[PDB]
Amino acid sequence: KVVLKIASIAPARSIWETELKKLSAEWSEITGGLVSMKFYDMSSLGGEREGIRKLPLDGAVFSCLGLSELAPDSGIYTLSVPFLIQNEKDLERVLHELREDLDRPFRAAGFRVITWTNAGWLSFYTRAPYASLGQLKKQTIALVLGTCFRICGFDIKDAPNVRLAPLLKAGSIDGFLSVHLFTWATGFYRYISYALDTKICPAVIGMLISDGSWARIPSRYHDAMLQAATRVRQRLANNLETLDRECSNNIQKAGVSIVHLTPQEIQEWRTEFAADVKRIQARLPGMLNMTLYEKIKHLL
Amino acid sequence: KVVLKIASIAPARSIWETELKKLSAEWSEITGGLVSMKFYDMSSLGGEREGIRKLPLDGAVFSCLGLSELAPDSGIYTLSVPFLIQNEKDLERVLHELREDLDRPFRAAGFRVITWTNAGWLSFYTRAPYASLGQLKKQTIALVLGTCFRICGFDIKDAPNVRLAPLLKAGSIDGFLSVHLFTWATGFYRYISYALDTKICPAVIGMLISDGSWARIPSRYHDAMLQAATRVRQRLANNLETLDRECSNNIQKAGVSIVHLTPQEIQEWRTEFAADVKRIQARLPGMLNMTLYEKIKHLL
Amino acid sequence: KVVLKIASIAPARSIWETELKKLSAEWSEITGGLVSMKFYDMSSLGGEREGIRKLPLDGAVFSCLGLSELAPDSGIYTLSVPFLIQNEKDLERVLHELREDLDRPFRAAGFRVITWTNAGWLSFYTRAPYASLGQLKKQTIALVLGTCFRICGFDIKDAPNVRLAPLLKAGSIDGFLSVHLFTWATGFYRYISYALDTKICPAVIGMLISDGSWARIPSRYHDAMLQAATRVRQRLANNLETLDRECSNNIQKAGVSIVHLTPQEIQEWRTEFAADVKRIQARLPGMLNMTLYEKIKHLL
Amino acid sequence: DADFTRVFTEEDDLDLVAQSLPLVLKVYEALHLQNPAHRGLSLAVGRLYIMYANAFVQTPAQYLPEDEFEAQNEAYSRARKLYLRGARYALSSLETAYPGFTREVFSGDEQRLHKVLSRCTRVDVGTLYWVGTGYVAAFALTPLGSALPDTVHAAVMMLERACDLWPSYQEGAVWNVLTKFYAAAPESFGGGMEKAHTAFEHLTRYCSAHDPDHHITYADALCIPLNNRAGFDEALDRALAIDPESVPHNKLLVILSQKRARWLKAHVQDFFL
Amino acid sequence: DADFTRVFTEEDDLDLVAQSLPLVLKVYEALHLQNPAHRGLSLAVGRLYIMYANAFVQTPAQYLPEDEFEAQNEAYSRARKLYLRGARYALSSLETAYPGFTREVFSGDEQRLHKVLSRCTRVDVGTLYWVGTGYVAAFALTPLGSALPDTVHAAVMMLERACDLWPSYQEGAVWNVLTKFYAAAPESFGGGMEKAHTAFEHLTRYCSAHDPDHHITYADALCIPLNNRAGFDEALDRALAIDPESVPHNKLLVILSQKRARWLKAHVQDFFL
Amino acid sequence: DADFTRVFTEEDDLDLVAQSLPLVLKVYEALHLQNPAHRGLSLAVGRLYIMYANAFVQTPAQYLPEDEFEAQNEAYSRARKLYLRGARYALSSLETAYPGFTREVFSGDEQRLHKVLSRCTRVDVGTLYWVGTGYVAAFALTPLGSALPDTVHAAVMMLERACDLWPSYQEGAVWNVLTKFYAAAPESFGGGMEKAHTAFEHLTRYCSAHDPDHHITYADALCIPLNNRAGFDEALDRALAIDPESVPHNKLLVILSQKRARWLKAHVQDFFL
Repeated sequence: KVVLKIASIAPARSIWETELKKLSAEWSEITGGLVSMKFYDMSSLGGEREGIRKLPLDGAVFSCLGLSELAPDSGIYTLSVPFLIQNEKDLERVLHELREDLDRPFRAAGFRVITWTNAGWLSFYTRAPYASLGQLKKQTIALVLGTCFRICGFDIKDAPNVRLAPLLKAGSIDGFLSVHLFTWATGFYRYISYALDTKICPAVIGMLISDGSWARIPSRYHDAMLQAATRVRQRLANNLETLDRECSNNIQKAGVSIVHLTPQEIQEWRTEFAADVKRIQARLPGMLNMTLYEKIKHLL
Repeated sequence: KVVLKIASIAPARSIWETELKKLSAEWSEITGGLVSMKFYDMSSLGGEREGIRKLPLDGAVFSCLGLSELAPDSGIYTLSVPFLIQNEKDLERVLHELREDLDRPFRAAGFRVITWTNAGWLSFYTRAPYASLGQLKKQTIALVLGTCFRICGFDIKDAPNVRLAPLLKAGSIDGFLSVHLFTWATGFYRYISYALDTKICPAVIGMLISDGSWARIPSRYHDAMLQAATRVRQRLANNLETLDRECSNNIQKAGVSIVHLTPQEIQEWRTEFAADVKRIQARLPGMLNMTLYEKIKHLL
Repeated sequence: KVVLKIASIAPARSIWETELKKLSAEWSEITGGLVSMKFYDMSSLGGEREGIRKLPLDGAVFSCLGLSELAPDSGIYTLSVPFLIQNEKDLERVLHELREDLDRPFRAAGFRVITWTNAGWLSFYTRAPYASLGQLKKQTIALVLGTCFRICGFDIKDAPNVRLAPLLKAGSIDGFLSVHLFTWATGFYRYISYALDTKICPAVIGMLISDGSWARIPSRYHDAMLQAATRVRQRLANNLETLDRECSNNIQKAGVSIVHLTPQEIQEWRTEFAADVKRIQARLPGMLNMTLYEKIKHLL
Repeated sequence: DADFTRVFTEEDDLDLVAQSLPLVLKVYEALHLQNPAHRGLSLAVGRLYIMYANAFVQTPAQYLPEDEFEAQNEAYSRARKLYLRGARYALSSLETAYPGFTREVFSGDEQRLHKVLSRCTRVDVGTLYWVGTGYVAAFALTPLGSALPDTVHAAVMMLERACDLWPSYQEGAVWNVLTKFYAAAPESFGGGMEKAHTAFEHLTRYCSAHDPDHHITYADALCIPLNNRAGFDEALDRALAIDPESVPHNKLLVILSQKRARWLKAHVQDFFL
Repeated sequence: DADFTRVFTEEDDLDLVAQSLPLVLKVYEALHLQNPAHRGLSLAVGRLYIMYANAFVQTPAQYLPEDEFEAQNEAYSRARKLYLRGARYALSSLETAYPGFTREVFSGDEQRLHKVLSRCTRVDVGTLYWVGTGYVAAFALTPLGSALPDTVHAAVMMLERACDLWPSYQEGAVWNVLTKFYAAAPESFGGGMEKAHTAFEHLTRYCSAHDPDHHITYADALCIPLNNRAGFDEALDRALAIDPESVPHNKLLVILSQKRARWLKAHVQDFFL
Repeated sequence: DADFTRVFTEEDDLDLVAQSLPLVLKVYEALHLQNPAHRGLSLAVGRLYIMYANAFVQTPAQYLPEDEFEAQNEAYSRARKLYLRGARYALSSLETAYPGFTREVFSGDEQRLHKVLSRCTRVDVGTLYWVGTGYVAAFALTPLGSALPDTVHAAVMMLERACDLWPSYQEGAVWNVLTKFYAAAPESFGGGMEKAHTAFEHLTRYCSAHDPDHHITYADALCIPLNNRAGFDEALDRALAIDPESVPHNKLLVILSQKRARWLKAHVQDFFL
């Protein structure tokens, strides 16, 4: 009987796109075929924001663009504080032990969180190298999330995904901020000599279903169902590691020097980043949950 | 575990034959495969009457021949009063809003009615045309149901399905009473110059299952089950319209003039028919339910 | 969720091997796919005894070698008292009406008996013929179960399945004790001129599942489940008759004289066997259940 | 070639035959379109299409579970279409011999129909059989109201013609088809049980003792509708008694037929009581 | 042969075609390995592999239930591999005419790429189309990150070259493929909606009125992503309006295409709202 | 032809091979019935039947879910029959060279058996292998009690003969088959683990480093029954380590074999503990 429309932000041939089906079929069978998921594309319905007003469609997969669009009270963008969550394991612990705090803001918008996961680890892809974070901050790097980095002292240009190549070839950009799969799969690696391999922070997503539609689901099924969404989260975080190493080696075989930070440097960057954290808190409180912030540092 | 034998009166390649399976598979799956329907042919077991004494076999699909064979208290033949129910929509309303009155007589014979539906709309297929119902009544037309028409002033010969052609070619019949699918599919249209397209009355059927066998079915399933039998009823009444227009156009392409009555004429026939209704009530009360009769006129 | 490991003593292409799957699939579907059976070979895990200490693996199919290995209190070998159970029907009655007494000893070892069945009917395959049981007892016949026959006055050599041929060709054996499928399928019939067709006693097996693992199974399912294991038992006992007649006719077509005992002789052997029964009771009490013994004679 | 048809007809593996045949038809068909006038070819490709619809399209579908009935209906429709195509192929060999044949036989004028059939010889019998058979097979898979009564009548007249020219033809095979037809049609459609039994009697004069089909035909075209389980059961036992290894030719069709008898016996419960 | 390709292209039975073709490819392939230099052969086997992946590998998989998605993924992977193989076959006809072609076109040097394409004539257009098409089909079945952006770009440049030499080619077919590509790629991958519409306009200049494909292409490459149900619905009605019996050539592909339109209409609910 | 066998053996698509082969066997078979005396043909069709039963009949069935076991049993029976047919085909090439061969080898007289095998030369080895192999494959799919112990013994004696004439034959392939046989038979059936290991040692002298089979054979004919998971796991890793693109010949059989290793690894839980 029950069929759910999830507007999906997952890419065409991506592992997310595949994982979302593996879940939909994993659920269907668990409900005995009664309940399932039909995916709709967010570009098609007018973008992440236009998707919001359609909650017609009961459920969504969101990046922090829309995830913090319906819960300004959301901590969220807190997780992408630089060097806060610096590796795949640390991210697991944080989505696991910390679920309820991440969740609650969204029941304040009237949604149940199905599961959390990662779109990728931000990296810098640059024409020149850098001795320190500061020097890197001098470079004009192109990329919501961007306005934050600007604060930390990152010179940033806000540009469409297209104009990147022209702007590089023009010397109007020294590089850009992105994930490995993007810079590989687009061929944009061709225009860049250096890629940071040291993870900065996760880009978190994002699956929500409407409180009402989550009602049509019989009490019985909720548990193993939601344990299926967490199975998924874990599979991805693994596969994503594999895919990122692949994308790195392909970037490297292609002649790009791969930048690696030493623990020395990593602590040096952590500190310079923690100082900016104070600064953001002033220049916007709503984009950081300070108790979520600290509870994460506690956790490791 | 449970398997039901339904003696079926549905024709070889007919939509009924197909619809009865679509239901049997629709039920089976709904019961999770526990309960289903195996169809048996009523010619094979000795006809509609011989099928009765076998209620061994628990269930049946019946025309008013057998349907009024086990419930002489049945209204039934009431629905085929001429011009009473004159179109497909009116028949729906009557099988729907009126279910319980149609049903009850058969729980007095110890059966539950699964669903009602139509074998077709009686029409006249005639060698000559007619200005009025009366003139038509003069013609010797060949066809239980027949003895009633005789009353209304219809000259009727009771003849096997075979001898129709010979009798036409012999001038011993001016035409015959039937449904469009019969007169088309048999080629009998070849022997006739005129076909009435204006519907007279439905030939109703007829699906019953034994009260006992309907017991083996768990309480849980009865509802969506019986809502499946009503889904079927509706599909047919649609498909039957399509099939009848097809059969009409094929009859017409084949050179038969298609007779259409004007609303003027239709009311003229209604009246002449209502007068006969009084007459039947005297010459047999058991073949008309007078409160079912009137309740239908009420309804439209 | 639930998957059971049954160490199986059933032969490679045998009917048992096939029947054990027909049951595993019969159960699976009955549980709706939740519970099933994965079979493991007892040779592979170190024999019938080594399998015992693995009850890791929860369940087993056992001959009286292991069946009486974990319930020395078992009657068991009682069923193979010669001429006690002399035909396939009598064996059914005894596994059926007598279930609880056969069973109980194994709940004293902490197991539930799924079902009982037969590996075959012991026969003698011999180079020379015999006028009486006594004369046969003189012959050196090769074969746990063997030590018992020795008591009755059977000259017995305990030899591996290999050395049979050499020992026959050497005149160090006059014949051997076995089942028809063995003597046919091995070609060992070639070395023998006479095969007893008159059944002596069944070789009983043997399926047990651990009390704990039988817990993971929901109360709901146990019944129709255990009625499936009894369906199996019955199918085999039939098929085994067919297979044995086949094996006999093939043995006979191959030139071996088939020995048949007359009822006269059969009673003569019964008596000589009953006398030995007293003798065993002394030379080991634990290998015969005397109340199970007598309750069987009662039964027929 | 004779030894090529042998690897098919004397085959015991139905999957193998089914996987190999489609291309063989495609070839014979391509050939036929090169040589529209070659009569043995026209007939050969038509015969193949028909035999294939039966064995590898209709038959397998009949063994589908009663809830797969939608899949089963597609298949019936597929097979109906193959029967018609194979029937037009065969008929086009008649049109090659007797130009204007098709237009007469499908006229709807009984005289024109019979005249044109009157000019047919013992040489045409195999062709008449395959065309008649192909249409009748199609008609049996055709939704009520979708047939053309004249087309059916024509097809049946072709078979009756065949019987007239060569009654004993192919160990009685024309009667077999005719028996199924008369038993499944009303006394008002040109069928009946009297006709059906009459055709069956003839069939038993000419049919082989190694052929399972006529037993099966007896069981399910006669015994079922007359509700005779006994006759039904005994006939199938007769059909199943035949050893495929012991038959001279057409092992495949024997094997196919016995597969059906087995099935019919399994389901006797659904045809009787 | 011409009448041999006819029994396939003018066929209405998809199963039949699917069961017969594999051997036909195997033969054409074995032939090609005998004659690596024969250009018409190289292209012919490549074209067959591509058309087969589409119709009998990818297409059927698209009709799988959304829980059969693992089976559906294997199939997509199977089809991706057949597309590549058929594309290398076709490309090897270009390598026969223009030795060093492959090494240039796949250089990753835009100039080398364009130079080598500049030396192509109207005689190469069919070859360019099939290779370009084969790679683009593959790319569409290729896991994100597994493609090589230069390979895609090369393939697309081949199609754009074809358009330049022979815009009207095969009733517009190069535009059809191009339209699907531009609409499914980001303005950053060499695609876009503006390009896509432009290619479609051209397609409608050259395309046949009996061809369902361009309607279907319009429905699902344009109307869906732009969330136009109306356009989507009307286009499919246009596609389904065409009578397969009435088309001059390529009945099979019409039938295939209408099967898809039917399906698309059934599921409109999943693409809109 | 050599380039024709190439499009099959060097193929990576199992479905394609499976859809194309049946007709190829049908042809080779029809040919063989034309030329019963042609020995290379007799052997060629027999070899094909055997290889086909294995890859496309038995193998796929082994991958069926444990409740599909009825379907799996039919398939095993199908494959058993194809193995026997292919074995009689190959044996009939021996009967052509040595009239009276069959009657001797199947006599049941050990001397007659060995005499007749004694007259065999290095020229017969491939034939001995295929026949021996075909029967042993059949026996493994044969219901207990349905075999004939002499037939098996004969088949095994043929393989042992082959080893004697040409130990290194086909990179050791006779030992491979022998190893599976000895390990699966009782010390009372002419088998054993000692024999099995001995045959395997020989196999490893002659076998290729690019062949996955011998690793797989080691895993599941030796390691399982001896309950060695380690050996089982390491061997399969070895089998899966081989690159199919890097092998000189028989890509298809490598791909087939790796499909099996993957499966074996997935199910290790069912063979151990």
